[PDB]
Amino acid sequence: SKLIHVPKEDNSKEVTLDSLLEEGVLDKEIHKAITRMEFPGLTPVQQKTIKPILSSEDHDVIARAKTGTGKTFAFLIPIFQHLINTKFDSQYMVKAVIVAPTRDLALQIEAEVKKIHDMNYGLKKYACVSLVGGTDFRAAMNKMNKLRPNIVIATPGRLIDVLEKYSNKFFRFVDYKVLDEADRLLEIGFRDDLETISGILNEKNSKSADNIKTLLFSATLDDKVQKLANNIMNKKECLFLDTVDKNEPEAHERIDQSVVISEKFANSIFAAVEHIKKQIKERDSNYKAIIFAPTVKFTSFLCSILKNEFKKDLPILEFHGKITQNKRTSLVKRFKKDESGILVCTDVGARGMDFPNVHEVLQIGVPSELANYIHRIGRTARSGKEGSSVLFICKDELPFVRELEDAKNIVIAKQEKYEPSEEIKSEVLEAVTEEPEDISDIVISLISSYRSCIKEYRFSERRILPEIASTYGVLLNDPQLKIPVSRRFLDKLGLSRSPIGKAMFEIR
RNA sequence: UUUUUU
Ligand SMILES: Nc1ncnc2c1ncn2[C@@H]1O[C@H](COP(=O)(O)OP(=O)(O)NP(=O)(O)O)[C@@H](O)[C@H]1O
Ligand SMILES: [Mg+2]
Repeated sequence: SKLIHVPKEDNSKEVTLDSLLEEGVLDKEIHKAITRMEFPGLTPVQQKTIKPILSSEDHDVIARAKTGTGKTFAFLIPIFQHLINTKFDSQYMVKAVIVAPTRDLALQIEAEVKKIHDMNYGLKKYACVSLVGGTDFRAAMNKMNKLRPNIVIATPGRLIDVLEKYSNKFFRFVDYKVLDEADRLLEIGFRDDLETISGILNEKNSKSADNIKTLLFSATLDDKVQKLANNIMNKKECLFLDTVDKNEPEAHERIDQSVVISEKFANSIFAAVEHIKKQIKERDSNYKAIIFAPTVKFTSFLCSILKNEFKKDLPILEFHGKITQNKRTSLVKRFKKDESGILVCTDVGARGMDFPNVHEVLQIGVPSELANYIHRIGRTARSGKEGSSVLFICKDELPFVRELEDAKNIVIAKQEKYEPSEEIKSEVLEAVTEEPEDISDIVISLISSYRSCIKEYRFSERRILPEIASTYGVLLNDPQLKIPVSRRFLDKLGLSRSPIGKAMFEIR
């Protein structure tokens, strides 16, 4: 194929809903829906993508725009227009398939489609069904059958599951497929799923294998992502529509970034607590924050510490892949509505989730991938609002911060050191009710986590892994102590002849 | 180890 760049222009003539209506691009019914939301105007990415997506040209579209700047409606608006344009054809059939990397993000995109319905009841005829894991499969299919949706929103696993059994019934007339958070959906462990999805939709399509037009959206995207998307893009040319300069960092400039550097990984726990205590005092409990952690087990632990310190001041919500899907959904609903509170999560909540008026994003440790730094802090400072972020790390994670500068051109101006008082250590540790076995599970999860990103973030394995393991002794308040392990376990990790493993583990 | 059908 061939890539057509369309970079960020200086004084490009503003595009509005009114202008698009008069031009023939938008029908009155979708113009009225969006107009009724009382937005000041269309965001830059919306201004840039709406007509090119709807255009009669035979192209795929790639779009980059910063966090919180309205990518969702950037694709929903033209999708609706396409359904109106073709209202008399295959009306009981799926014409647009939107795919997301998490269930909660798919369900949020569905809720945004519902907001379009709620603003113009005349658009309800273009029905929508979400197909995501952790929901009753049969009930969703009853919904497919009852509503005969034109729009499907899905996570990959559940979509493949459905496609293998019912692609002929609902999916032989798909015109558009959208990968939101496209870069994530083309990493290893999603790429093969997307290629299966793409191959099934293409083989089943009633006009041809190259009918489907593909749209990719992310805050983090380059030309290299078009290469990764090669087996799933049908068209002869690809528009790259960019609202961010070539060199400009992908992080949203309105975010006030800082990093707090400790000598030990565990000390980031105490720094975080002192930070939150201070923000609750200074803001008189009017504090809405999200705090990210590396693993499910440490997220749970972190939540217990924060409930013991702060449950009296603020609700504390625990959000990760092992929370049941019903509770994930209810807590997302609550946290979107609430004025204050602390959401404690893994990267399940790093991308896409739109929680209005979060004041701060806090990170304890590193994200699951470089890019997810940009997405994490992007949970704040959304839709014109302000926001700040704090990264709590230890000295041995500093090469992560240098990689942000080298790879993504992100330079964090505010940087300071931290050392915990014995008073804060005692306060936090004495209310830890986890058993030694539990602390071991927790720290072990962090070792596996850090080990998997050593190369990506240029860590010194010899320094970072022993530091992470020594968390165990910090938390049991004896820092001579090593994690008690068996020989057959240490052989499984491949460290039985390593000095690095000798410094982390005791063979009890 | 983060997500992602069952
Ligand atoms: N034209 C607009 N004017 C003002 N607000 C808008 C507009 N379009 C969308 N929004 C709001 O902006 C918020 C963020 O939109 P969203 O589509 O989630 O951003 P995004 O670019 O997908 N962010 P991310 O997924 O984190 O990269 C939502 O609460 C929308 O209601
Ligand atoms: Mg988004």
